[PDB]
Amino acid sequence: YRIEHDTMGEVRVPAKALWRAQTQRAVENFPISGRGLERTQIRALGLLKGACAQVNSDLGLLAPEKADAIIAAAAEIADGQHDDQFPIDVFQTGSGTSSNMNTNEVIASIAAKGGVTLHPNDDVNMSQSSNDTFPTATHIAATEAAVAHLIPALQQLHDALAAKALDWHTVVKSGRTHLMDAVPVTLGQEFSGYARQIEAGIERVRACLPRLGELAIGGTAVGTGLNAPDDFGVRVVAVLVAQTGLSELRTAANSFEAQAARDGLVEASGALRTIAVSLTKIANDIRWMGSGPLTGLAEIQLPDLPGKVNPVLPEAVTQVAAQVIGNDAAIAWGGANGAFELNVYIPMMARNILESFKLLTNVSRLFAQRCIAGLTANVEHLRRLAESSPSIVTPLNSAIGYEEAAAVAKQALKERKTIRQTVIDRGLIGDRLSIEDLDRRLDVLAMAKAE
Amino acid sequence: YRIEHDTMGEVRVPAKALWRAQTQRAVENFPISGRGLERTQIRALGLLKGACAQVNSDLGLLAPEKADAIIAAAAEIADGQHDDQFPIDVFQTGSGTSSNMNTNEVIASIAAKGGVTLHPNDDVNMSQSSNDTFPTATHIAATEAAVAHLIPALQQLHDALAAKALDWHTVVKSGRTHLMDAVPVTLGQEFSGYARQIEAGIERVRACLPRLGELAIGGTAVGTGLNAPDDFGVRVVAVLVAQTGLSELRTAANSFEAQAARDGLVEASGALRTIAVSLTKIANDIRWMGSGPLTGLAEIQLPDLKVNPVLPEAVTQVAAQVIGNDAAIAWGGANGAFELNVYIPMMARNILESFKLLTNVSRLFAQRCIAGLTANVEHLRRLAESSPSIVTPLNSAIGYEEAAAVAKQALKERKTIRQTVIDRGLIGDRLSIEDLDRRLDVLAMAKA
Amino acid sequence: YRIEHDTMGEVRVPAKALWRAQTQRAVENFPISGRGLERTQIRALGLLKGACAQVNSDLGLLAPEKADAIIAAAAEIADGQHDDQFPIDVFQTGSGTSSNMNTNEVIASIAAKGGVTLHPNDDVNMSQSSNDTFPTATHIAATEAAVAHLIPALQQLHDALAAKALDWHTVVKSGRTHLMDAVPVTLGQEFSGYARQIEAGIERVRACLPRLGELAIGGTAVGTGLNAPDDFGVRVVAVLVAQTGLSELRTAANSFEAQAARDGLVEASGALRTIAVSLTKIANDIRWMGSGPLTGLAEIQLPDLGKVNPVLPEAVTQVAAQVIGNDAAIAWGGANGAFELNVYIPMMARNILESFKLLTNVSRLFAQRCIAGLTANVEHLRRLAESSPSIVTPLNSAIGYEEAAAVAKQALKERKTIRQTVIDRGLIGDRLSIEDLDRRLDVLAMAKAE
Amino acid sequence: YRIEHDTMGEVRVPAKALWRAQTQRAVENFPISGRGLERTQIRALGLLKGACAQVNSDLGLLAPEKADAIIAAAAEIADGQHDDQFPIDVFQTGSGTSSNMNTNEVIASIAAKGGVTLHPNDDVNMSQSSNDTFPTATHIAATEAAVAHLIPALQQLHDALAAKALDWHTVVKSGRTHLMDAVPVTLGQEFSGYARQIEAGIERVRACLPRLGELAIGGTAVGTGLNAPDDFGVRVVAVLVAQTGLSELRTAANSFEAQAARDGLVEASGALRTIAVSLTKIANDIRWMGSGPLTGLAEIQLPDLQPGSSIMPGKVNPVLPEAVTQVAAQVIGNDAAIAWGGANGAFELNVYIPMMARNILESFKLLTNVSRLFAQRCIAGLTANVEHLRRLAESSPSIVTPLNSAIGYEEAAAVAKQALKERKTIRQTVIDRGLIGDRLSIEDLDRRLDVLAMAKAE
Ligand SMILES: COc1ccc(S(=O)(=O)N2CCCCCC2)cc1NC(=O)Cc1ccnc2ccccc12
Ligand SMILES: COc1ccc(S(=O)(=O)N2CCCCCC2)cc1NC(=O)Cc1ccnc2ccccc12
Ligand SMILES: [Mg+2]
Repeated sequence: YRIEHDTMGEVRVPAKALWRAQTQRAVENFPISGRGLERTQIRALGLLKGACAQVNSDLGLLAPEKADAIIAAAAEIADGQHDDQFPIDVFQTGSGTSSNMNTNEVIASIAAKGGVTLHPNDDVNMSQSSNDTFPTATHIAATEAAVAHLIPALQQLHDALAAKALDWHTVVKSGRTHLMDAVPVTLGQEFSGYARQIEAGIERVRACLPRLGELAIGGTAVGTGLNAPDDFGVRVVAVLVAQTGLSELRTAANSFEAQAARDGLVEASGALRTIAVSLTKIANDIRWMGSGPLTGLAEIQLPDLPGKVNPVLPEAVTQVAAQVIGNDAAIAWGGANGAFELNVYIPMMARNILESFKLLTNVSRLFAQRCIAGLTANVEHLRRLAESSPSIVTPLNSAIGYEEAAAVAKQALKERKTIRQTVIDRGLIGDRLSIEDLDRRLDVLAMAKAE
Repeated sequence: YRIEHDTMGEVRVPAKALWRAQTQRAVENFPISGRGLERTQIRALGLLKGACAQVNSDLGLLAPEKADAIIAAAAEIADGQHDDQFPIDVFQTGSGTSSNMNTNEVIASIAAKGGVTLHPNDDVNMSQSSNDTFPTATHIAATEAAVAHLIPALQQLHDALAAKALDWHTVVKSGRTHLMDAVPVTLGQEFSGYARQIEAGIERVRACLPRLGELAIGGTAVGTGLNAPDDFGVRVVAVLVAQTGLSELRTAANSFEAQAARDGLVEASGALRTIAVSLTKIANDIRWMGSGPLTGLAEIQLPDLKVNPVLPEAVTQVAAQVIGNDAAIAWGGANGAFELNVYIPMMARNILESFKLLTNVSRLFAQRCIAGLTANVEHLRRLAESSPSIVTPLNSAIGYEEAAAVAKQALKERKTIRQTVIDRGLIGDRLSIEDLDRRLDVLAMAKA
Repeated sequence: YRIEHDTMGEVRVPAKALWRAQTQRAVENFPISGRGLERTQIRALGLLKGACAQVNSDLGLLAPEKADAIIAAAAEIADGQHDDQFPIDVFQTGSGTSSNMNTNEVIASIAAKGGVTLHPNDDVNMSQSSNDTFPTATHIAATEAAVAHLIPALQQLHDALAAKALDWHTVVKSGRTHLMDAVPVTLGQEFSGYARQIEAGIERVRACLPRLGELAIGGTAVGTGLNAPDDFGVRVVAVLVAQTGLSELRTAANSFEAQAARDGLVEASGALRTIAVSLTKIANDIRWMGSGPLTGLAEIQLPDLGKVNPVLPEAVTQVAAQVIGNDAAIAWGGANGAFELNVYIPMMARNILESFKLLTNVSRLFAQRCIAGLTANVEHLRRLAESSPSIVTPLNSAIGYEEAAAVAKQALKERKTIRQTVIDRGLIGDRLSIEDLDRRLDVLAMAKAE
Repeated sequence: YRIEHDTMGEVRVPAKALWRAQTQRAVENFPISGRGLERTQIRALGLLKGACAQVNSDLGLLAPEKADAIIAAAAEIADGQHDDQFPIDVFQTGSGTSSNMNTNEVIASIAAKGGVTLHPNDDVNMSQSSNDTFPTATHIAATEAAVAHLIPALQQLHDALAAKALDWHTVVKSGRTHLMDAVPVTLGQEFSGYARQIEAGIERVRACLPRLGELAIGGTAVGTGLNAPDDFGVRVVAVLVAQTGLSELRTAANSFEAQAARDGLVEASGALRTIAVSLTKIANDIRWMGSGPLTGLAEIQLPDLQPGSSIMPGKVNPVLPEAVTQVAAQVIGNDAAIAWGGANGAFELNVYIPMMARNILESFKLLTNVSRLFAQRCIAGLTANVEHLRRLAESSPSIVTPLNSAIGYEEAAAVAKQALKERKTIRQTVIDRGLIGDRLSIEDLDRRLDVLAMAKAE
């Protein structure tokens, strides 16, 4: 160990650690979860520190030689070379002060290995506060997770569902309402519904981006911008947009709202919770369709990871959706509980919304590639059941009457025969209608209004 | 106390009741909450039945005499004349078929008084099913609630907050972070933040309208449109848009999605929940600002309705209810199966209540709390003059290094920056008292 | 349309209204939900005001003619004769002070009709504050809801599920795990599980009562009991227990915890939420078992209210969703108390009391009109169990796992029993007798029922 | 690296890995969260497999050389020696069968290093199925977390709050209702309330243990106990209780309920959620009481734990109350995910177990750790601003009521108005209006305005 210091005095730190006294106090203050910042959060903090140093350089506030050392150390952090140098718990001071200092101290220690002396606060934290930096890094990470990762994953799941919709366009089967047999549909129509739910999900994520991408940077301690250049925010956002290509990043509409609240994360979590609700419906329908092989619905076979495969990716999708619903409740609870100039639930809210992005992204790709793409339908079986259902006798009423239609339905179920065969067996052809009329009235694919 | 005849027996119905046997059976089946449809839901069922009869008449499927009687009866229901004729519990068959049949039977009874015989199913339910009607009426009610009621109420609250942000632009006070003393802000700056939260709320509601306004009508039992005209949904939506003025109403993008799921209600509830989160922070700050007046912050005075912050308490209680209703909505939303989501009556109750509560409490908060707030300007300035100061605004006068030495000694000796500058003998040609006092001015430090 | 004069001007009160000026101001201040107190709330406020007057009379603080007039008026409220005289929104001042004043005013007006002048504050609110009354009434209502109504309704459901468990003791059927076919169970064993879930639900409600029944009465404004007799709480609780028979009512263990927090409501909501979770699983299994009549599981038929929609499982799952939502609202109000008072009580009271009511009513309906009348497709269930690949494992020791796999594949392809498939493949002989085959494929023995 | 062979082909496994082909397939199948089982779950799986080997050896079903090798390997897992050998995602097959197989394979690999050959399924999984094991380990872990860790951590916080209640027995201050000035209380009475909340929290956790401690072991695939000895569950429970001292572990009341549902976890999460609600109120009151030091309430001072800002150098923040309120928010989220999974079981099996286990065990860990830190690093070192608190109580309009019987309610209200206008004590305002006369001596005023007596401290 080695001795390091802060406005509170002297602290023993691991001899080899790149962090300093404030990070070490945080390590001892918050042994709560045993988990620290994720890769995406560290990347975002590195991106922001490099952008701040660039702007401080461009305004002549920071010596070119200091700004270059910060930019080089922050690039190393952003690329993942120092992840083991971020040991602070998620459950830390609610501004994320502790992780901001962690980034500053690590950058100063990297710079010192290259013979440049940087102060963690005076130079690395120049024109910045914890109050504006940790929420900015959080919104960068969330905007990147939405745009670069979740929307493409959802687009892959949409396309896999839409491909099934087309492949199964004529795969007629009984409709089910209240779990009870109903008039015919096609598997393709049901898959077109699932596809729409995922396309609407993408629309919900895109709708939240104008507020999710709002950055607090430039507001400093309380939103007033004191101790920062009047244009710090716009210059830093411009640098981040050029480095990331995330045109969704923008300066906050109101600098006070951007620090006093995290309502953009709450809004975005609502979109993710809606996607979780959609995925639960899609996954539950698929596992029920694949149920059996004898005593279940036996409509489709899921690919193995026969018709005896356990629906393991529907189970992973429904467990992920439950987690997103829980995370969403935690996010809203933190979002509501800000006071005055600062919401002090940022580390917990960041943990939850970034996890929800990650789980939905990863499970959506797995579901698309390793379940949806490989589903096979019991086509002839589905059609036979549709042709054997009491639900399709209604179009006979005007020819044979209500009472005889009911007797046809009862006999078809009892003898396990089609409606067409039961109408013929009861001797109804000729007096009431012809074979041509029967085949028109009982065409289950036409009843599904597909071609 | 009349008697009616039904397939499994005789049904006893109150005499002034316009509902018939199916509704009476549902009354006996579901004695669960003792609460039925709200006025907004009844209105939407009447609007939908009038529009369907208008379209069936236009397509020549329904005789003009019968269509005119349904249209006139449906206009009375939509105008709130029959809010006592819908006795069925909210906790009913999950398609809302019971309430659909309730509407059909009340229209048939109204028409019989004007001397026309309508069959509840074959005439009033023509081209409709037991499954595309109640979700359509729900989305009509929810879209009307959002566009005609909630957004204007939020705009009233935004405008009241923004008016305070301007009045109090220069009312300097201490900033608080972590509940601890921080650098100065103005009361107007804080109110500008509240106003932005409500403006963003209006943006959040507007963003959900493309999906909230999707109607299932025309998809019939399973979404295929079997037993409806091919253009039923588009024609009914046009009639509803023309009669309501709600341009946000639209046909569903996908008729299967629109019946298998109620994702548009889950999305909209998310927007309402975000507004509840915003309102909680605004209401909590206002009650804390009004706290005391000896033991608290005593920053503002709330209008009296020692004043208890009763409208902040109503707002925070409403926000808790919207958070709970939002969890019920999502639970129902997730649990659809195959062609139909059977949680619609419960989802409808919860989202329509969340819209009503937010609309009503926002207008009350705006008119009876925000508009009448008074700032304790002298107290607030005394708090600003007790905030921490910084040395930066002295840099040009004493240089980076003396400033850093003022900062160090102020921290070590627990002194203000001002007193530390004086005690270090720095008042001279480089820095007068005037220049010290102008550089450290608390309203200047707030950067208004 | 009669007129009344307040401390702040003129107020019009409906003519047949028994409330007075302070209630009418609250009607004007809080037009939010359009829903006021439920009947259980109103009853409890009446019970509490009767007991307080009884105690104030016993201690010589209140003239007996006034106490008798309050006691008779509060009894009419407790009996549900004045449920239309409580017009204040649920979304009111968060102590419930407005509904407290509503009760005081209605009692004074009832007494006035009998010739007795009561001051709503000085007489009807004597020894009480604006902060210990409404939460006491809420805990009286919730405790009565739990003991008198929800536990008996859950016991009815338990007894119905248990009756079916016994009736279906030998009704063998395929088991399902992950929705896939598994080794045999009986419908009776599955119903015994549902019954246990409801019996555990009753245990959960019973376990919260020590804290649900704690009353704040006697704590006054901040919990110190200032301006009330030192023994007011134990006296009033004793009167409530003697009059109602609700032995679970008790004074609070800590008078400050009893007003600063509503943690007993949050605790009880958690028990109701667990019951909602259990009922969701029971109702979802029952509607799936009744799915069909052709393309579904077709294990059982639900009674009409093979083609009946499962309307009472839909009512039960909708109620469960409501109870989940209500539970989130309760916890949110619970967490947000400050210092000496939690000011979310009206909202918490609405949610907890609704959850009790919905679970009570739907549990009795589900027991009587769904569970009691279920019918099993007994021979169909046994045939499927006897035709499942899941039951070939007991053949392995006689014919080998490779030939057992061949039997399973052919039985499924030809829609035949495993037994018929073994005979059709000519496996009966010295390696396996017909009696040995019947013993190995005894699906009811595989279910291991009592 | 080192290759292996599965029923579906050839699997590459890391060289130092003790897991085998099935675990490697599960690693490839579920790259979802990148987080696997926690040490408490790994320990419970080890405890369970050792107990099962003990019982199978006792019934004569498993050869003693094989049982001893399983017991020795299972004790290494339960002792935390192999926490890097469980790489499968939380978000796996919903029975937890993948993690069950992980345990079997790791035990077989540990046994191989000692020259004993164990079949992961036929030996390490003997009398067990893919469905009664993981929920049993979950309930063992949750019961151990409740009894051995959470209840003691909550007792430490209770004792710290109760010690402050005693120290501040006479520290009078104004009460606050609706955030407005109220009649007097003592800081000790308020802390007595906080202590009761935590004591009630312990009562809520004990009240769930009769059902949290119920184990599914013995029920096999569907709860019937097919392919297990009839008394397997009681035998394994007897061994676990004897070895761990966890008296709360029991065989399920109904073997179907214990596999079809995870209602015991939903119940337990409700207790943890109630504790989170109580902790939120306590932590929020404490940070408000410590607010300022010049623009807030300044009722107490919290011990300084780290620099709070560089822009405002001496500013120190209520970081432990913030950690507590963030933990509480996490527990309320976790609680909603647990109830969602609990509700969604079907027929003989609830297939949300790995997700419910992650959430319930994290809630226990966060509450345990943050309770201890809050007791030791915040509550124990609080100091009260006694003279500030008393000054405000003695200046409160709320204390004029006891003057009514001497000078009348109208004159008392006049004293209140003047005192609040002129920033004086009530006592001084009474003197400054010349009311000391025939119905009120100076000692009689001091008796009526005794603010500590008005608080009515026991
Ligand atoms: C809901 O599942 C069902 C519903 C009804 C009926 S029925 O009796 O009314 N009937 C109609 C179909 C024609 C043959 C005679 C049986 C059967 C079934 N299931 C099956 O056939 C199960 C099944 C067994 C074997 N191979 C299969 C291959 C693919 C799919 C399912 C398979
Ligand atoms: C999951 O539902 C199934 C699963 C498998 C099979 S099977 O093809 O493998 N099969 C085995 C049963 C023996 C004759 C038919 C062949 C059928 C079925 N459903 C049915 O029989 C549907 C059915 C039709 C008519 N009457 C019924 C009366 C009660 C219940 C269900 C009925
Ligand atoms: Mg003060």
